[PDB]
Amino acid sequence: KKSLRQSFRRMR
Amino acid sequence: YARPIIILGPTKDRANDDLLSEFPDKFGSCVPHTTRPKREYEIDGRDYHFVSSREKMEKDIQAHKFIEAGQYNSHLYGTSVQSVREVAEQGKHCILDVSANAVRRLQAAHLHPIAIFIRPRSLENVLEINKRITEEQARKAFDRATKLEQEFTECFSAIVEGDSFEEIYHKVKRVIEDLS
Repeated sequence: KKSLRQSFRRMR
Repeated sequence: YARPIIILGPTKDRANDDLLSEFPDKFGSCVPHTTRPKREYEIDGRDYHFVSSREKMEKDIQAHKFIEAGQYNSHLYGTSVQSVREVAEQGKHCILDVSANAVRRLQAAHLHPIAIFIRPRSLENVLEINKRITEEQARKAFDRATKLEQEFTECFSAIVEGDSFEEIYHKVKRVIEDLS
């Protein structure tokens, strides 16, 4: 339910 | 108050996720900031902290309020000092995905991190503590940890080694218990 924040992990 | 954790070196991600899941009452992640406009189903303050203005957030980065920031998909993202402090003041250890550069920034913020480097003994050793990576990536990663240790050695609260990841997780676990 909490976001996976993929953008964030993906960030360089 | 609980010290934030930074694990560096091979396996950091696995170690971090394991810790989070395995002891969610002991460990937490902080809420990152983004300038990307909030999707309707998203919750401000839980999923991300959503900044109205890219100029706004650039200022805070300028103003030093963030320990880490970068751009992705044309939007800013970052970890604020304040969002780390909220976790840590929750009595929880804040699991951080950040560069070793962030540690000087954390020290500087009075937030006294626990910084753990995972030191591979050999190229081959990397492959034995990591199942799912290729030989080329193992190479790229051994050289990586070397350059990291050369530069950042003085920042490490501790350094662990091991034959198996399991051994290492155990070691990382001890170190954390020892500092509290």
